[PDB]
Amino acid sequence: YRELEAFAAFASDLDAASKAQLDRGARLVELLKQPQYSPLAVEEQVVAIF
Amino acid sequence: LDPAIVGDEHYRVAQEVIRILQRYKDLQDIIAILGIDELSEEDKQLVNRARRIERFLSQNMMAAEQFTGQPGSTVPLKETIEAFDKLTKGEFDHLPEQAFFLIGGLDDLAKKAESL
Amino acid sequence: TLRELRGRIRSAGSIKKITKAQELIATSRIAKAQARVEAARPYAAEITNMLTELAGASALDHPLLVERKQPKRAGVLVVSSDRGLCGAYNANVLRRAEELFSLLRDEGKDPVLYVVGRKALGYFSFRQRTVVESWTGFSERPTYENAREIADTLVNAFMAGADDEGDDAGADGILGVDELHIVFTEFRSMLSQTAVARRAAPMEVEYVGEYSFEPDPETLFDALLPRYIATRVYAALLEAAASESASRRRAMKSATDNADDLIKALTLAANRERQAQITQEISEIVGGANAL
Repeated sequence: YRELEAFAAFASDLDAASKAQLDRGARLVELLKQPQYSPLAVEEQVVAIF
Repeated sequence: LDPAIVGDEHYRVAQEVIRILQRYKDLQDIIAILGIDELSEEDKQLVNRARRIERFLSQNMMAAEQFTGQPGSTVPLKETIEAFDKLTKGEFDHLPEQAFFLIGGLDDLAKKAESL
Repeated sequence: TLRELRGRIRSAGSIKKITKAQELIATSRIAKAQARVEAARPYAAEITNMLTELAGASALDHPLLVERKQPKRAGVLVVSSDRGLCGAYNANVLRRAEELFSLLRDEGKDPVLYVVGRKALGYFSFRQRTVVESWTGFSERPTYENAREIADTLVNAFMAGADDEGDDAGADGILGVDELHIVFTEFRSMLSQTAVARRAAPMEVEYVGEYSFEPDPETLFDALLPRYIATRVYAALLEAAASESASRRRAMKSATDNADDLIKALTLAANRERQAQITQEISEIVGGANAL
């Protein structure tokens, strides 16, 4: 996903699978963020990653 | 070197030559990667002039008699300054580059250029 | 030094990345240009078939069909782009135009020129050459209106040279051209693009060997030819733009390729410099220590 943003930062036309993979990567990166003083248990993290 | 001791023409020609060479050195960094395609013609002209002059600074002294086997030459200063003024004027730009290697005077310059 | 090396490294790295990015811009626009270029084929095919059918059973006589009996002058039109970083595309255009001018100079005719694009306009402005009229701002995206007006201007200019004997404009009242040329570039392949210069001012007819007309046949004929000229002119533009973009992409690709090595070399030099400074400082501190 990073190697593909390094290429397609200015892309308008792409392969459909490439666009889908880029969108999935962006969604996962935006999900991985977590604030401070916020410990989590295992179950909610497993649900979130699923 | 000072205008109080040297003629004004010498001072002016020297200053112009230094400015041209300095400009070429400044643009040498950018031309190293892209080349001449992106560069505008207003600088291509000075690039060609600078290349021709810096090739014209070469000379064939007598000292090489035992290396290249060719006699050397000497030039009076008036001929040198007039020839350099002519070259800075841009009259010689049509002539090929490889004609300016190891030449003594402007007459030999013309003879070599016409010989090719 | 160190700060200069770090600055140059960051500069060259970002230059390389965005050269690749602009190469991607060119690659993306290539698909749109290629899709757009091939949409005018049926109209041209139909109009050519119509002209063949009409000229088959019509009289062969027209000012655009007949030739001026004397070689007075010859016009020409030169096209270009509206953005830089195209490589040698504009250089190729200028070389082809100059070689066509050289070929025409053999007859001693004083030619006239028209230009499209800012780059060629500026280059001819620097040189000592006259210009009649310039068109700019639509090489990126043309339409039918500009092609139609250009064709109209060319047709009227050709017609305005009916009786230009010597320097006299005759009943025309203005000096008119007698010959026209067009110089452009063709899309042979993704890597094959060459300049093509052709002459299409006076029509010529070739018999390869072997309907009903409600209006006047000559009326249909002379209404028809300007449409054919306009269609040819319009068809040239999209081809020129596509070839421009195709040549544009390779420049950015090669720019990235060349940008990598400067990064490599400057990193090596910085490594050597820092190693030297560390070894010299440790040597000097030990030398100061042991002597006392």
